[PDB]
Amino acid sequence: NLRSRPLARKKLSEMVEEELEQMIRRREFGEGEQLPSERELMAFFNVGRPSVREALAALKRKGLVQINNGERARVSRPSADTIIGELSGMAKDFLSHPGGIAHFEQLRLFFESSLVRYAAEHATDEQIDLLAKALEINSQSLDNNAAFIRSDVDFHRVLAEIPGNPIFMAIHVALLDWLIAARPTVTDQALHEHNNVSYQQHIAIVDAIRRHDPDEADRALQSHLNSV
Amino acid sequence: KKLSEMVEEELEQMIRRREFGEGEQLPSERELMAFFNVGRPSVREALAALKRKGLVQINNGERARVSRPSADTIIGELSGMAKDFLSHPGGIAHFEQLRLFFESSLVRYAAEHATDEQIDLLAKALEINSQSLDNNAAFIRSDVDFHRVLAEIPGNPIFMAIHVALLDWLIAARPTVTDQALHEHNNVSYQQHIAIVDAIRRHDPDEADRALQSHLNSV
DNA sequence: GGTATAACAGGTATA
DNA sequence: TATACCTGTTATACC
Repeated sequence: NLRSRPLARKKLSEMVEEELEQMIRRREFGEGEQLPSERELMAFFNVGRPSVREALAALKRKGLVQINNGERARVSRPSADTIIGELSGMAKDFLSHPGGIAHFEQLRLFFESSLVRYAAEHATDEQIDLLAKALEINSQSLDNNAAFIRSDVDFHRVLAEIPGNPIFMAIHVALLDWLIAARPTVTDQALHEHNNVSYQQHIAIVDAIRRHDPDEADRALQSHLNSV
Repeated sequence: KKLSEMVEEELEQMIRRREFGEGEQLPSERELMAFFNVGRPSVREALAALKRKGLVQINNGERARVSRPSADTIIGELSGMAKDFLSHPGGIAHFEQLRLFFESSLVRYAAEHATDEQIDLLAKALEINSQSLDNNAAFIRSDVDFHRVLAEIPGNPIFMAIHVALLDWLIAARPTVTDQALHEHNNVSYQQHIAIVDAIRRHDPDEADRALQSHLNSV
């Protein structure tokens, strides 16, 4: 450890991991694979090989580096996706106990209402083409299977991408994944009429956005979320 | 892929299914490894990940246990997230903007189902909120209590958790606080809350949203 | 004596 | 072709 300090009983792995943390915080490395390999650091610190592996693995969990296969660690910063990855541990309890299912629906409804209100209020002359091509590519009836579902979720994503906030897209993807993960026994009984109703509601929504009237858009969105 | 994450999620869902309660009820990890056809460092990495999460307790050579409280992981995630500040100077305001997208989803709900049982509660809350006198201690406590009783109107435990999380996040983020400017800030805040509760009584969510937007713009 | 923690080499998919 | 991930082995201090 370049300082002659064993620290065996007090877990010497903490010493090397905090030394690596300090060396990274000292702005002595770049943003990629500037850090050496495992054997180089092992020989430089006169320690074991599995210790450095555990250190890096713990560091990745803490959200500091990233490794894939046959490449050194790439130092980065913990973004919004890292927080969502570290979370979701208690999400199973919510779907386990009877409640919470309506709470997630209410949260999603509030989020979508807020974002559609912001989009209708800050409606520029360029984002109209995005929603136009979205409703155009989601207008034809060619595949009544899962293609319409992915088209609808892509339309929702491009609608949520209007503000331009990295945390917004992250939480949107997280909520959509947590919602589609709790859809058991999906059957194709009345999904075609559901697709037609969704198309009509999207047409009404874009018409209300063009006319600058969030009331009708909010009513159509509430009706769509109540019809499920 | 990586075996580690597989057995990690397996033991996570096992401890979530309430298969083992308090104490050292887990079997020997050697025969677990022999049955799962995994490696020794994988189990050590899984235990280290669980210790970093804050669910098990390993000191010397004893076995792991369960952890019912969840306050350690909260401050852990707080310290881990409150770091991305020097990268984006104004992007933090985006996070503040997120708070907007939350509060605008609250003042427009009082006119939905609140009839009289919540009106008395918010009135008796704002009574003490206005009776408060201290600028740094009483006014901040009154403001957070008003925000809590506002978030508790729909009756949702997730909303309260999100609100307190945003509160502690902004508290850890903002490093400098004022006293003279905060006085007029909370003054205008409760002056606008008066109009907010007036519009709530009159069943007009537009005026409440406008007052909230003006309060957020006043900073 | 059981416990975790320590060290080493060897075979193989992959960029 | 060079890389790291996974699997093989044994030695040692403490309760």
